[PDB]
Amino acid sequence: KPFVPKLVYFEPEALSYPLGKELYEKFTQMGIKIRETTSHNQVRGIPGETELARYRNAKSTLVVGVRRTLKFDSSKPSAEYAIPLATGCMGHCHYCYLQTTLGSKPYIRVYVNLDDIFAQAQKYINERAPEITRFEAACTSDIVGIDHLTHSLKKAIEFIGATDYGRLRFVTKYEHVDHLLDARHNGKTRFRFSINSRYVINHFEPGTSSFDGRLAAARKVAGAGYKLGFVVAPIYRHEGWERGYFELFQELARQLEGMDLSDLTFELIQHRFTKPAKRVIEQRYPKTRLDLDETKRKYKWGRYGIGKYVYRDEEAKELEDTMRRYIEQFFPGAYVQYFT
Ligand SMILES: C[C@@]1(Cc2cn([C@H]3C[C@H](O)[C@@H](CO)O3)c(=O)[nH]c2=O)CN([C@H]2C[C@H](O)[C@@H](CO)O2)C(=O)NC1=O
Ligand SMILES: C[Se@@+](CC[C@H](N)C(=O)O)C[C@H]1O[C@@H](n2cnc3c(N)ncnc32)[C@H](O)[C@@H]1O
Ligand code: SF4
Repeated sequence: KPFVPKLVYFEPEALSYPLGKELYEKFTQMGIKIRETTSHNQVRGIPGETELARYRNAKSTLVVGVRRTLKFDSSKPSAEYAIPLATGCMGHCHYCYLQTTLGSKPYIRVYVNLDDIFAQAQKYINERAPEITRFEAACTSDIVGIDHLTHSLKKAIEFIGATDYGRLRFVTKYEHVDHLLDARHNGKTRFRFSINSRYVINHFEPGTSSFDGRLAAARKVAGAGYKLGFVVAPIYRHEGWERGYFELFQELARQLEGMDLSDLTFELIQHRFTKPAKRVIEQRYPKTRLDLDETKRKYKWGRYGIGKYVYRDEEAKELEDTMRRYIEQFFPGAYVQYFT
């Protein structure tokens, strides 16, 4: 069940890097169909005679390229910067914000020029030191879910672990963490899992690991000394959400029974969606029960980007207050980093 692509593209230039060569050798040996692409920013001939088909097939397609944009995006509130190791995901979460963010590039891209990327990360760390600089590695991908193929995240973990002022963090819905358990993280990596109510997981998170799988993985990473965290997102006011999210934290507490949870973090994100995201979702997941009724939402206008629908302030406050109380009840001492 670990992700393996059905189609792989290589940029010619990727072959000049160790990871490029390694991946080319691996995938040719596996007998996977391999193609050449002139830029990972434009891949041709992904199969499908319809949009939804090419979309589905794109999500089983890997592209091995070189990161040419070495300026890092901001990644608040998670981190100062997004470290670009991969883009895209094999998951099919109905609400996924990547459907607008990566609308046109739904294939999984991994970058092979780690030397360049880690060098630039160090430059950012240097520019702010002795202030701590955090990097988010899962801004635009499930980096953990694909990493068994590349070990790029493992390399990033060990790179950051060697710095004084750098810290790393990422979040996943995948359980395939075994190759990361012996990484020399040096306590500078927060390993997070996305969790949610039974309703949201069962109806909206196909193609991801089960809740039990995520928690089995969470026990493994805490066992290996990683700082642990959870991202409760998207917080979605389904019928019976109040008891739905109560049952989440109750089951969470039961699944972490007898563990050191002295440095446990929670991050809380309410469901959000853009106007372009709606009609996109409607034809990528035509039978979803996801509610995208804008009349049940308030519009938050954009600053540098486009705006989005979130819950009205009072309903958003109810969610925040309720999650905080459950976290206080079941995980005393645990730190809620933000609600948004
Ligand atoms: C995993 C994330 C990473 C992240 C992504 N992003 C970007 C990536 C993408 O371009 C966009 C999607 O709205 O959000 C961001 O600005 N800040 C982040 O912290 C996900 N997010 C989302 C939530 C919201 O859409 C946006 C800002 O809160 O980031 C978050 O707040 N916490 C995280 O830890
Ligand atoms: C883009 Se997700 C990338 C990392 C990894 N593949 C993962 O799924 O955890 C980052 C987080 O944001 C949430 N999230 C995704 N879409 C939305 C959304 N529309 N509203 C509100 N939240 C949304 C997801 O549940 C994740 O907790
Ligand atoms: S696992 Fe994360 S990035 Fe992948 S489809 Fe789901 S929400 Fe989107």
